Amino acid sequence: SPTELTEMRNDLFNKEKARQLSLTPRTEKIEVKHVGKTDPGTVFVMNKNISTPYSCAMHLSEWYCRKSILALVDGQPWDMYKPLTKSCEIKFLTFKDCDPGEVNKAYWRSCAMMMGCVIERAFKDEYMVNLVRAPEVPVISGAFCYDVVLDSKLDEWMPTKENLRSFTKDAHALIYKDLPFETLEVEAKVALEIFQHSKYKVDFIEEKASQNPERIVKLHRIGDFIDVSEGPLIPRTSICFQYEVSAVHNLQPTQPSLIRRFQGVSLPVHLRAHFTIWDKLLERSRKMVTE
Amino acid sequence: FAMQHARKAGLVIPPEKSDRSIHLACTAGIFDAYVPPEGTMASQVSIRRIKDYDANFKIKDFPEKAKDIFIEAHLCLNNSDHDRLHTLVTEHCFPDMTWDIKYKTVRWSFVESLEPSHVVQVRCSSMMNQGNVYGQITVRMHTRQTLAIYDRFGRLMYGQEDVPKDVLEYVVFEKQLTNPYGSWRMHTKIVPPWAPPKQPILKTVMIPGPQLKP
Amino acid sequence: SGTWWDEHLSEENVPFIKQLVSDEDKAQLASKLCPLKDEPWPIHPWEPGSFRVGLIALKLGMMPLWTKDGQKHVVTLLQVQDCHVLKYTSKENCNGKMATLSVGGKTVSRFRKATSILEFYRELGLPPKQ
Amino acid sequence: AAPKNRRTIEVNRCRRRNPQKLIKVKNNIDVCPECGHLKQKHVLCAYCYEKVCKETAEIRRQIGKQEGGPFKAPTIETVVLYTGETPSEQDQGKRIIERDRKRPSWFT
Amino acid sequence: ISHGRVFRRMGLGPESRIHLLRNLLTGLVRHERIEAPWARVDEMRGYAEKLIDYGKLGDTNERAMRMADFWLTEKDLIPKLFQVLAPRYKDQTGGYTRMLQIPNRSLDRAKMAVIEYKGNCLPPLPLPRRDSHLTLLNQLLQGLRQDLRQSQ
Amino acid sequence: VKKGFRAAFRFQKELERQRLLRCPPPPVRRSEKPNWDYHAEIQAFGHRLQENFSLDLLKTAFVNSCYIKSEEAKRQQLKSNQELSEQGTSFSQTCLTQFLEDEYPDMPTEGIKNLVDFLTGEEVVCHVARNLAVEQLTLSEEFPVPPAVLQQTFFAVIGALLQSSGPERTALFIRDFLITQMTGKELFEMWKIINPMGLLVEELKKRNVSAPESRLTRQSGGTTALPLYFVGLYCDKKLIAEGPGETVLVAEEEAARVALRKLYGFTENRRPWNY
Amino acid sequence: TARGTPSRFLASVLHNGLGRYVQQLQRLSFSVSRDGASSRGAREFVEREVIDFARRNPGVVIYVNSRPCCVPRVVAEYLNGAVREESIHCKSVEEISTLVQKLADQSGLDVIRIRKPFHTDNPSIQGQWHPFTNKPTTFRGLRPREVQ
Amino acid sequence: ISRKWEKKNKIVYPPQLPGEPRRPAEIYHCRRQIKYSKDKMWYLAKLIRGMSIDQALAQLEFNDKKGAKIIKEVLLEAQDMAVRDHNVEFRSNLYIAESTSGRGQCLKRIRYHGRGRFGIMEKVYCHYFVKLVEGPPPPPEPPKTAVAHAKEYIQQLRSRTIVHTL
RNA sequence: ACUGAACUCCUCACACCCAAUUGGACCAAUCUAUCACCCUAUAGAAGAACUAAUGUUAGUAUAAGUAACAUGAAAACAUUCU
Ligand SMILES: [Mg+2]
Ligand SMILES: [Mg+2]
Ligand SMILES: [Mg+2]
Ligand SMILES: [Mg+2]
Ligand SMILES: [Mg+2]
Ligand SMILES: [Mg+2]
Ligand SMILES: [Mg+2]
Ligand SMILES: [Mg+2]
Ligand SMILES: [Mg+2]
Ligand SMILES: [Mg+2]
Ligand SMILES: [Mg+2]
Ligand SMILES: [Mg+2]
Ligand SMILES: [Mg+2]
Ligand SMILES: [Zn+2]
Repeated sequence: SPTELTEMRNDLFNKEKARQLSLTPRTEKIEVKHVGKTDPGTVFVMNKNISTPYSCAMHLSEWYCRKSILALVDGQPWDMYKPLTKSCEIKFLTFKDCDPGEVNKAYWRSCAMMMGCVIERAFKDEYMVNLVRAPEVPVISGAFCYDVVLDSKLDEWMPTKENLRSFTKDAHALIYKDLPFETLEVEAKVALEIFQHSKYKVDFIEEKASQNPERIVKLHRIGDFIDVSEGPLIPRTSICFQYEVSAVHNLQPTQPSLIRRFQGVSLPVHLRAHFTIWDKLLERSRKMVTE
Repeated sequence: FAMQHARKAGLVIPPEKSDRSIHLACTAGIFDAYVPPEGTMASQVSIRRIKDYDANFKIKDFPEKAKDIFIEAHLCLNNSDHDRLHTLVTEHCFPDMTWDIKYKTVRWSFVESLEPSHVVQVRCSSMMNQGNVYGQITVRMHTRQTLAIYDRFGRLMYGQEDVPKDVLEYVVFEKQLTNPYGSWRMHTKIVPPWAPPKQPILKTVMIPGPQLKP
Repeated sequence: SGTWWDEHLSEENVPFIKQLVSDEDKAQLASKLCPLKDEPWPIHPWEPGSFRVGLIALKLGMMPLWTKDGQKHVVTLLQVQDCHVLKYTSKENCNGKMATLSVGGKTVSRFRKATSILEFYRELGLPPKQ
Repeated sequence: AAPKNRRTIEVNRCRRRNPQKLIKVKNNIDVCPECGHLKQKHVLCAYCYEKVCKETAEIRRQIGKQEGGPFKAPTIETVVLYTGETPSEQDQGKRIIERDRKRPSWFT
Repeated sequence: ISHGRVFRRMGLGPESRIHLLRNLLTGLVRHERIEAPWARVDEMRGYAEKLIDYGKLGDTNERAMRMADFWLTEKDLIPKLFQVLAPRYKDQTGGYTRMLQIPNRSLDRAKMAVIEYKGNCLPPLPLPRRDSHLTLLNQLLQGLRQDLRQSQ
Repeated sequence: VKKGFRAAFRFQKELERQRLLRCPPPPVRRSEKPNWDYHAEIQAFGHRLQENFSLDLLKTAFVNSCYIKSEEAKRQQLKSNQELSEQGTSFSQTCLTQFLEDEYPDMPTEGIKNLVDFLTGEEVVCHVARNLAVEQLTLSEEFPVPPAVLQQTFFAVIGALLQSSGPERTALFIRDFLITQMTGKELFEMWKIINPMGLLVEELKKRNVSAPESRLTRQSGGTTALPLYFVGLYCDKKLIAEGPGETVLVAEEEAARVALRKLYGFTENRRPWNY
Repeated sequence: TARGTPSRFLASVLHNGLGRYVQQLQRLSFSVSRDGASSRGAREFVEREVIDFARRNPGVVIYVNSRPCCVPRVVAEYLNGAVREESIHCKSVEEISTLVQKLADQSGLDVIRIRKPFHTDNPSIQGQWHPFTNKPTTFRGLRPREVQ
Repeated sequence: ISRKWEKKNKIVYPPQLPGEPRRPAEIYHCRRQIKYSKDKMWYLAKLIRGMSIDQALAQLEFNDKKGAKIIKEVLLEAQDMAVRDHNVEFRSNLYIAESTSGRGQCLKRIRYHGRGRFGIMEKVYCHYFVKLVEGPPPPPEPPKTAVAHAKEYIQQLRSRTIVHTL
């Protein structure tokens, strides 16, 4: 069953993380030094596998907890709920910085992530889904995409406007629950055993395992739903204020494998948009992405 | 700043002179610290000097009462019986032992003794201490105990009551010989640097950097 | 919280918002100049007892007037910028004494308006009004 | 005019507790990236403003001792110089004043 | 009632309002910076603007000389005015001064505002800087700008 | 200070009274509280409820197995009541089922036993025993005593009563006390059910009649937010039951409940229990 | 006062009427003293009537402290545990006898206002009144002014 | 006088078991004999009650008042107090629960009115009390919706019964 | 024909609805005499009982957080200006 398959993945993910923090020793300590233009000189005595940068920011001030989306660990981004495993340097960054591009790219992956969640959970339940991935696109794309393939009986049919509006209110319900992105570092042998059915996720994991020398891959869970991402993601779902799907298009090799790909646009709470400027961004996202 | 403020404030006084003198029961600090390794004639004189003040005094049985006083003095910290602890513990050893445990309880059980407690050295004071003398004994102790401190609201600060762990300490005792009612009481610890640090605390902390003004 | 549009954008993009939104207004107004090319409603001639819809104007000042007899008459000026129609009702959804239309004043900024009122104008096609 | 009945506590309590007499909470605060503390949007950073004010006072102290009294204001431009700097060809004609400190990054 | 009145009231009459204003910008010209209440400096802006605008005419204008002679009682900054400030904005036409609000005074809790001429010598204040262009919203707005440039 | 101490005395009684109401201590056994004699209390208790038999059987019933664990534990640092409670609850179940089925032959064995399990439950038996001072005589480890332990002691008293007096006197005891608590609550208050109309059609097929149809007889406030329907169940164009309700479904299931009461003979207007 | 005092609906302790009646007074705890002139009523009451009171009521249990007390007291708790103490200070033997008798008579529930002077467990026979009891039905089941 | 508020910190609860709900550590702190009227800062106490501390630091320090300087210095000195010697993990993940004010030891003087009459002038000193509790703050109870209105009224019509009858 | 009272009757208990004024039955708290001893008894004595005097003293509210009061301006806080 597709429902029992979902809890089957969530159980194994609980088996995997339980092995992680049970394997790591207890009462471990690490001295992480703060770096940045604001409040320098501080160093936090933190744990190795239960502490997180969000906990570090909460020791400092909740103003950063509300504004921090990622952190730089020795010159590379980091997920706010992923535990730092050694003494290092840390710096939180926000949307309004000199180079917030890595924060946008994480948001681009984040908003691209749970778009796949709501659409394949919304299905009209007898139909199946064989989703592929969340394709990476630059900031200038103007919209976040997500490829998908579907049965052949509804190949000619495309989702209508009321079907789009159904996904939007569902996505609005997901963010209202304030779902946090629970991440985990897993092995390729493990991740393939979670997605052993969907072939498109299988070869995607071998692709990531081939790119990685040690074949270790990171994984992010959206509540019951799970999916892979190339880069880090935003801490919470609630920080994306307005969020909706623009249009749908379908790519020439259709019959061997149909390439459907939805498209939307959104932005955070820290900079909310007005009705007028938001409207011209819709018809921008309704168009097709060339890539 | 005390003397300078007294000048500027104008609270002039003469030196406090009186026939009465403040009588102590323990010398502050120590006379000679045993530098432990990485793992004598003066001792026998100090041993037999204690015998000149109290002929009924032994050395072979001292490590027994030392460990006996150790476990019961710490059991008093659990019960929080300050009266018995004061007669069993010096006035220099009391604040460093009983200050930080305020606003919290403590649990300390004794499992066993791996090795027997052994005297390391014996030192002694001069006559120029308020017309009194004070002797000191050092004893190494290698045992296994449990420690679990709970704060005001009953959540463990660190340590678990079930697991014991090995520990090594060099306890320091001292006694007032001028009067006869003096008894051996814990004074201080050497806390050498080469020894390893204890278990960390499960909670995480920070430090505020230098508050830079404009 | 509560914020505005001009906060979170760059200085080089602010003129882009201004000229684009203004061109959108001019394009909407230019398209709705000729309602005859679109579909109009049935027209009927005036009859006794009938009425005619009024309008909204803009007073810009006063000035004098003179007649053939040389007599002076003070007279105001009333200017009409856009003044488009907004809604139609039946005398029976309204359930009133008489049917009703709605008329707008002058076009203003689309930024200082309400979302429910703004989307009402979008499906209507014209810019907002005072 | 004078009262006629003691105002009860329940009507006195209602008067001072009504929403307008209470102060209105404002969602109009954000973090200052420069100093790191908070600042109202239309207001400047109080910390960095005090940093600029006290430093400018020290520059005002410098030109004061150089001018040496009132009614000694010249009729030419002036440029501040810090340690590790020489006069440029542009400001060679402009007035210059010495100062013993390191160039702050916030200052151009 | 008051409708269309651009001027406002400062103190104990027309004698008072301009005279304390006169002492205010008189100190502004030498420091090129001043902190003061919001309403007071809000009036001084127009006075300072017209002051330097007629200062461009130069010391040869006997009219403007008598004006600046009245506006400034120290008599030392009037040569500094025509010789320094007028060349400073001989090319620049309007918007000479920058005005931003600052926190309230310590004791009376009155709103305050800072003034300073542009291109000053002393270090600037921490002005409120517009958000970076590298933000996603600015990039989205930068996106369709090429789309409209590509279409047209 | 003004002279006198009588006023100050009664004020201290008022102070400790307020200190009692503010921070009262936890309750304890009546044995811990003063003015208590163990042997005299069970004797006086036995005379209260009109029962007379050997104290060896009484003490064995009140004594639990848990107190013996603490008794020997404190002794280092006699007879349980399992047999008495076993025979007690055994006779009670057979006797309660006997009087209930003799009075209501139409009730099935399933539902009639669930009612017996309810009356012999924890909340009912302990409430009767709590209001009969059995808690004061029973002795256990923890206070307040658990309901299961108190339930075991109650049936243990029934067992000792059975061995001494007889079934007829034990029958009179459990009959009088327990049924009087049953007078208040109707059937479906303690014996909840699912698909009542489904159970109704099942019962009617056992009684060899046709499948009835639900029909609203009277209506009020249908479009109003307070709907009201009088649904009646007819078979062969003859009615059996009528039930009000909020909606048609609530009125239908209520009318199904109304028929089940009169079918099994548990109507509110039935013959009360004779004595 | 009714509004200042709590209230209750009338009810008995576990329906003591149908089955065997049980004296719902559990215990009496007398507090007398070997001295104190006020205790003459209680002590003479202990001599004569408390004996016969126990013979009359084998169910109830009695305790006597007989300790020094400036004022004699009598404490009485019932099966429900409701404790009720009354002062017998300077009272005659006849009053105490009537007082202990009514204590034996009453039950274990606090004396307060009663919402009503009776209580019925099955008040409804022939069906309680609803608005549609005393009006007829309509042919074909039709509301007024309805065609179909 | 009375100084129970300082004694409220001296209590010590017993040790808690492993398998039980984690208790939120409370902590008390106050300031004595401040120069500010009792009803004035009670407005400030009405503001801060029911939010987070760091969000509360923002409001009063921008609030153009004298009391805010007096009730902010008591706040963050309770913040660093709670972490140094009361075992509080996060200096920010906590919420104030009880913030009130009260009269203090006042001082009477005379104000000189016209025509020889005198007016007793009372100088006001006050005591300000604040309670902190760890964990996040509770959310505000939203207004009861129409469903709550409907069910409460139907429950009223279902709970009512005949009176003065059998 | 009904509604309809502190009238009347009914079950139980009854000294228990007049100003001023007159006669009676009790009694709070207190000291002493003598008992008593987690606070009481029998007698005597009295500075022997306060919802009220534009009452006395003290404390605190209402009016009210109202009426009313205040620092000429700038800055290096040296000086300058009105
Ligand atoms: Mg004025
Ligand atoms: Mg007064
Ligand atoms: Mg009568
Ligand atoms: Mg008269
Ligand atoms: Mg009396
Ligand atoms: Mg008197
Ligand atoms: Mg009085
Ligand atoms: Mg008067
Ligand atoms: Mg009057
Ligand atoms: Mg009076
Ligand atoms: Mg007024
Ligand atoms: Mg005024
Ligand atoms: Mg004045
Ligand atoms: Zn800053």
